[PDB]
Amino acid sequence: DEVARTDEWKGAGVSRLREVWDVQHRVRLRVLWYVNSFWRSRELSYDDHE
Amino acid sequence: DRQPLNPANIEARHHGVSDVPRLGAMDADEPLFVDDYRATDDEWTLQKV
Amino acid sequence: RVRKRYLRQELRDLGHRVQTYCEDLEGRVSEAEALLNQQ
Amino acid sequence: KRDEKHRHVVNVVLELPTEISEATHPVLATMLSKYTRMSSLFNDKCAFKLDLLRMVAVSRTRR
Amino acid sequence: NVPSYFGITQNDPFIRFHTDFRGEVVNTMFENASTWTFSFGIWYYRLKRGLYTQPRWKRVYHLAQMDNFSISQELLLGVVNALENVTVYPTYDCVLSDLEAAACLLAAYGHALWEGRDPPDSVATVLGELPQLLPRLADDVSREIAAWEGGNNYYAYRDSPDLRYYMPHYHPGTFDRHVLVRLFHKRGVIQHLPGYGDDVLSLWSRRLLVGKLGRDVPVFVHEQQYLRSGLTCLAGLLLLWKVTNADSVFAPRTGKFTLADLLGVRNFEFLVRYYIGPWYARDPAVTLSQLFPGLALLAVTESVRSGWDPSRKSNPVADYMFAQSSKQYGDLRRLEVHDALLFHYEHGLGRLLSVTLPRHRVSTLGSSLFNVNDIYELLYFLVLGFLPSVAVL
Amino acid sequence: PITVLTQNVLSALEILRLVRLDLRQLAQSVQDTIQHMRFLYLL
Amino acid sequence: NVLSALEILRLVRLDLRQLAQSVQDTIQHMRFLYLL
Repeated sequence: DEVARTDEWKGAGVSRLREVWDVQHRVRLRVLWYVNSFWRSRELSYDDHE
Repeated sequence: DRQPLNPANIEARHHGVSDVPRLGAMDADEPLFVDDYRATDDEWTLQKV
Repeated sequence: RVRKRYLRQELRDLGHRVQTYCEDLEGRVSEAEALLNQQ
Repeated sequence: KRDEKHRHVVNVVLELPTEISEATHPVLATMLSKYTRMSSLFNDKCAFKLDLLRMVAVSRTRR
Repeated sequence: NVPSYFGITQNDPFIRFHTDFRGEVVNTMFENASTWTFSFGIWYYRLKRGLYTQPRWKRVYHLAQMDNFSISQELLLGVVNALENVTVYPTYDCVLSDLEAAACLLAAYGHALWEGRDPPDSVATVLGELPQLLPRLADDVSREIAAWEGGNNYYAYRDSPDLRYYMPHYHPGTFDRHVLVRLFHKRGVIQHLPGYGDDVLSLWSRRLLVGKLGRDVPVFVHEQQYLRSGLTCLAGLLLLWKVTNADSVFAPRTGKFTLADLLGVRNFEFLVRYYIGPWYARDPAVTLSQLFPGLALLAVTESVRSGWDPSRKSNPVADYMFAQSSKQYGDLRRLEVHDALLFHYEHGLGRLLSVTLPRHRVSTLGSSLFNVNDIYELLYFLVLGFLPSVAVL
Repeated sequence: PITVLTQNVLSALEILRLVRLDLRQLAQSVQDTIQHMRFLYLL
Repeated sequence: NVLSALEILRLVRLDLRQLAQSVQDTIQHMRFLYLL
């Protein structure tokens, strides 16, 4: 029998926990990253030209 | 000054060595200079007493 | 205020990177000295 | 030339009397290199004067 | 079916060469024929004398003798690379080239004249028709110069003194007092420019670049750096057409420099046949500096002579060469010197075209700085960027 | 059939050549960051 | 000989220490001067 997405989501878990401030540094919040997110599988490109 | 001090805003004093940029900043407010010691709970209570 | 904060963070980051590179080069030089002097 | 910079920072910033000079004060000679690289704050002479005082003090301590 | 031959003048048939024509002709000249007696201009000689003293750099430049009247190939190739790199910025890829922007700018004005002719859907037709369309623009520019009131540079951009970067929109008023944009919004070519004290241009650009750029055709009016590039290109193009048509190349030769010493209809039409169409076909990224390096050199020299400073002995070409040749110069620093050289070049061209008789100005400058004597030598220098000459004095 | 002393010398020379390259890398990175900051924040 | 190489490498270590300390002091100085 097959495995549910929720089971592998739970078992894979997280590995990140980072604090991010807003541009004007008024408010701080935390970002969680899950190692099983579909975000991983995409072919993503990133650049921050000045 | 305006916002809670983050660890980046807290600076350690350097005694026994030249520290002229700190002496220049004496009148400033944003960076706080500390003595590298921390008060234990017991002496904190005694000081409050 | 915003630009000062960002520039301060960048300057501190670069000050950390220069220390890391300096320690790497120092370790390489020390290993070269150790190998050349006493194998 | 480091001579002009040293003379400036000794006679204008530190305002020291002629009786004391770089030759006569090893602590001042050691401190001159550090002070020269900090061309700003020269309008705030008190910082440099106090730093020289505390360097002399740490020089005289028994350690 | 890309041709490998080009014709500078009608004196000789289309000379054939394989690839990379600048380097090809440079090494062919410096190998097949003796160069130790050949000479560039006196300005090249004073630059050589100034650059010889540096010990590290003279090894690259191969300036063995100061008293020698000849110049090594390395310095020439470095200068030509510097003047070619002035118009193209590799850091950000240019979606639109300056030739395309200028072509759109002129085709928008001539849409009424294009209406009588069959409607074209490609730039390949406007490139052919440009030598006929542009004289009307030149006449209109002269009329507006005589009409509009207010170093007499009518083509100078009124940029803020603090900025030294070509990329942005721009500061309001930079395009102010520049006569051509006055004509363009008087004739409706540019309906409104933000910061001023679908347009026909947009439709023309879409029609002539939907194939190359796909659906996404940026609007020129908002992305106004394309206006600056195309405007500079158009000014240079009209000035070069005037120079080429001023005197025929069939005039008797007065200088010893000839194509034999190198190899051992309308005057602009020969240039249009190959330099415009085939060069676009092989690479759409060609700019003005690729076709006319000599124009860039003379404009830079004019700006240096006038004493103008964009920020307000220094050779901006030399500074740029030191920039790419040395790793000490950063990316943004090399871009700063790049934009400073661009500023110098555009100021020089604006000063040139603000003269009533640019023919005398360019002839005198070529005679005193690059050994240019007549129209044949001027055309060869404009195409190549340099003018070798046998030293007999 | 050379001795291990020459081999150690050659390996040391290779390491020092790598250090020489890394010095230029450091200079380039410092210049790039300097100009990045100057463009963005100092203005 | 190896002794000259050892002395030169010791000088290299000293100069690396000096450069790192100087750069940290300089950035700290400008941070306290202008960035406040």
